[PDB]
Amino acid sequence: DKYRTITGMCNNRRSPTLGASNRAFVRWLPAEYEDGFSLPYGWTPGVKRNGFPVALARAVSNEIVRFPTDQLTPDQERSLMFMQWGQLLDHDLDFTPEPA
Amino acid sequence: QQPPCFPLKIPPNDPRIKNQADCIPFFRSCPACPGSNITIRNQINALTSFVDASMVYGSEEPLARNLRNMSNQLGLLAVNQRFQDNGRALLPFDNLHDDPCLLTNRSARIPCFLAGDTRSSEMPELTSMHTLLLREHNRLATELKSLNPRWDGERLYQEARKIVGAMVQIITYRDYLPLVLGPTAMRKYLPTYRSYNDSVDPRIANVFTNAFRYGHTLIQPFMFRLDNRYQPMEPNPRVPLSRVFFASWRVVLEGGIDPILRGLMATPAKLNRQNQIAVDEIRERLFEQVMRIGLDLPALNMQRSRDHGLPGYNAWRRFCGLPQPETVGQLGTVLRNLKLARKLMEQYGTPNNIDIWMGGVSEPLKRKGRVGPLLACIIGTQFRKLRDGDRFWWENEGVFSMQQRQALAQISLPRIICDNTGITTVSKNNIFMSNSYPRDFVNCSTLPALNLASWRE
Amino acid sequence: RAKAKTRSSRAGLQFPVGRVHRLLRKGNYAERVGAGAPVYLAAVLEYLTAEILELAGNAARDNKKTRIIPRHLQLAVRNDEELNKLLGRVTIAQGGVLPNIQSVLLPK
Amino acid sequence: RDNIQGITKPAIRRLARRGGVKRISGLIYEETRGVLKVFLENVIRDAVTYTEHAKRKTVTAMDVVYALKRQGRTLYGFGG
Amino acid sequence: RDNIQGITKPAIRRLARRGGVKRISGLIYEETRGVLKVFLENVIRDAVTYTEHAKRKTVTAMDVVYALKRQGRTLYGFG
Amino acid sequence: KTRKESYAIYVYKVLKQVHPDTGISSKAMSIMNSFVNDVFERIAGEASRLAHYNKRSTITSREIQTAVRLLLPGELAKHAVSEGTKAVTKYTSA
Amino acid sequence: HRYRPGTVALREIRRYQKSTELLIRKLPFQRLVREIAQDFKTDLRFQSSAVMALQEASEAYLVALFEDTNLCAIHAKRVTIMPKDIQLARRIRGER
Ligand code: HEM
Repeated sequence: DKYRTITGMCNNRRSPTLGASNRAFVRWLPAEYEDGFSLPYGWTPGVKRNGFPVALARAVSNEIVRFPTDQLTPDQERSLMFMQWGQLLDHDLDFTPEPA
Repeated sequence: QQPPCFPLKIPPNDPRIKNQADCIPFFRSCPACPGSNITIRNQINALTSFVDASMVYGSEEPLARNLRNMSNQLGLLAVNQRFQDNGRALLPFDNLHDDPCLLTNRSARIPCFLAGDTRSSEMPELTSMHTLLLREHNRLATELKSLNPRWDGERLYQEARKIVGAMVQIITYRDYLPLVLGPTAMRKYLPTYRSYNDSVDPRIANVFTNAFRYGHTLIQPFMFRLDNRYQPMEPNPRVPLSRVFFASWRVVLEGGIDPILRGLMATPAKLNRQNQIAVDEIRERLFEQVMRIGLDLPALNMQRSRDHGLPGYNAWRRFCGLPQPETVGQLGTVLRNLKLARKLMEQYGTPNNIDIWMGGVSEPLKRKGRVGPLLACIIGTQFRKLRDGDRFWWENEGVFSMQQRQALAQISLPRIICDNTGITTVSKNNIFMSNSYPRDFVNCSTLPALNLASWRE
Repeated sequence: RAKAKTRSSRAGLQFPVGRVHRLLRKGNYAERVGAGAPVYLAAVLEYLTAEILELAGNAARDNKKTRIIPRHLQLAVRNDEELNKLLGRVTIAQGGVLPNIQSVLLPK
Repeated sequence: RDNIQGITKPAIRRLARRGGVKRISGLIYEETRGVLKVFLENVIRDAVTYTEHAKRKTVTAMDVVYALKRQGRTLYGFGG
Repeated sequence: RDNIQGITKPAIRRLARRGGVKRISGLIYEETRGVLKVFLENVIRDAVTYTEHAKRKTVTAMDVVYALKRQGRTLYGFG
Repeated sequence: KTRKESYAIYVYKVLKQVHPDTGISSKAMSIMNSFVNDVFERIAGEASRLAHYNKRSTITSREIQTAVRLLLPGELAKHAVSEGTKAVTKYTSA
Repeated sequence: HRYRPGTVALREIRRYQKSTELLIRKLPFQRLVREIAQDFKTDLRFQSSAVMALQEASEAYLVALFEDTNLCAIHAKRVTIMPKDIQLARRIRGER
């Protein structure tokens, strides 16, 4: 135990597999699905969420996120190293694979 | 719409996608226990939930072995055997069945690089950071071998691995997090370190993978490269971001990583405003060349939040302890904006349904911070858990000697940047804060280096 | 003569650097006062004020109020270890006390 | 001129309730009155000294604040 | 270095005898060691801050005297 | 009438920075004024003592930094120090 | 109907730990302050703020003393506070 294991195994004595790689995420809150088990919201058309229709994510991005580029305001106290280090640290922390 | 596909349906009057039959590609995540129906779906973390410099050393043993240099006894890390930037090492190449780097430009014919992560070649800036880390590890190994010649290659590799891990931890927790959370949130969620605590779960939460995408709001729409005088380097001083995705050939054949680092150090970021969330380059032209159609990064964020089955905005507001709005007026009070609250209500219908990314990036930023109260709560909690649950924390007793701690506490990003490549003029103090040339730049012939003399065995 | 700009604007502060410099000079602290001491003092004072005001505003919001009263300042100070250590021997007027009851006295 | 009895038993009981006290013995009240008189005597003596040095005849709030700060009992809200 | 055990049980017994204590429970030695460690940590931290401000590498008696005085523990006899 | 100086407008500006829609009463402003004066006097007195100990006749930013280190407890001090430095550097650039 | 002993006491504890007002009548306290100050100087005047500040300081002091007294009483395995607890708290604090 002079150095780290590559997989991060046996870091915690109580639960050696806790904190390692290729395991499930921790849910701080119970997951909500449109069927209750594994069906994402918006899978079946016409299913209302809490009495309200499920919005199209592309539509939300179109109305709310979209803004004309020509009035971009630069940050007066941050550099692009801020964004780069954020991305690098994120690539350290987590990566959720998906089937090919 | 069949598994494992969860495409994004195109709404009417879409400014870019006129054909309503077309759908943005999207694949659901890998289940934790496939083949079950009585168990709730959970996702898999493919990487170690620790700040252990795992972007370059790999998280799986076969890949970790493949990354090292086995053709010597210096314990180095393999670099590219065919290309060098002014006599300096580059990332080793990778072979894949379908390589997007080749698809970006057939004439150049440079494949994607290989590192501890498969995403290390999305843009030249990430590749530059990876190459800088690799060069730093190699230089540390060389100086440790000169310092201690009796040492074996495995010992040198492990020692440089520990040094780089502690370096990443120090830089992050000392410079990056205070500039994200701000003084109040950083002091609340990351108090003074006490000691290791095994009763703390260091596993990455599900919401964090969606709550750490705030950086999508800091992306500038252009890539900037600067010469040795921090002037616009020709050719192509500024390049659209749609043409730099997976363009690994822009690293080998376009002057190396020095102009990219120089542009990063001396360019202001983008300020997140309630009416300017994200630029159109990543919203309508993301991965334009590789994919059949451009992607929508914010829409991908909300769709992935839905796919993971994360709760709504109000659930997280209650979880963190903040007041939960219910009506239009309460939402406008919380967001300190009335137009945005009206738009959110007209698109979702209730604050309980707003996605975590939308609520997180639509909140007003903290004082001297770049995230709202909810994102600050989530991020501070996650990083406190990561620090307090890591048994190999650089400040933990026994991991490093006292003199080693004093030597490590003096490291800095500008020292590494101007020590591992050809740039001489670097920013001072917090590199993440200095973005004006030449008002806040130095020659880095004044700032001290890393004193390895405490590593004598 | 150019347009006069305050020293606190150059340092990017809200607290007055010039007034703090005058108070340091007139306060009989030392024979000479450096050029950077007022900036440092103003920055520290503004930081402490912002911290305590943020905590008090959060306490007021938790009470469904809009205006900060001394009760909220007391609740902010006494619920924070560092601020409670800084203000251990300080009384805040109309602040009240922190609600606690010893476990022995509760019915069992 | 026995105004020390103006601090009634219900007032002392309320002050004890704010301090978290559930049951109070019967002899607590005289002891509390003596303690309060001692504290007031010290503070008022210091305040009157401060007032007399200024050649004034009214005891201002700032004199009380300075007298309290002398004993190590800084008070916020009155004066500056 | 576990030098806190260098403050032995008989030494703590002597310090209690000077304080007028007649009978001593067997669990106060660890408590006394913790109390002493906390006190020493505070005073030594202040003394080292005073030393570092003067750009020195030697902790003088005046630094200790000032560190004690600023905690309301004035000590007479060392300048 | 003689002018009475106070730290009221600056405290209000900071409050508007932190909580843009939250007001403050008069007793709370008096308390904040007293707090600012108390902390100023504490730090300035410690800095003066530090200058006198080392036989110097100037109060510099190093004396203020050491006084902040001595007076403010734990994490607070660290953050305060950062803020102070962050100002002086900026003040030097302009 | 009648509540058991100690119930209204706990209700009062919860009630007076939420308020911020002053628990001593103002006129008797003002008379006491004037009587005490009579022994130092004759024909003295008081600002209203002076008497209010004295009242705030005295009430805070007494509340803190009663907290320490309650701790001392609980130490001896008791629920009532006796004068010996006040004396012990004051002696340990250094006041006597
Ligand atoms: C600057 C250019 C960037 C580009 C082109 C980019 C691109 C992408 C894309 C296409 C995804 C997958 C979308 C999805 O399915 O969720 C992704 C994932 C992600 N990105 Fe970025 N990103 C950038 C910067 C950043 C930054 C600065 C951060 C954080 C500070 C960040 C954090 C994340 C996170 C947390 C994920 C989720 C990882 C996962 O769930 O597997 N990204 N990025």
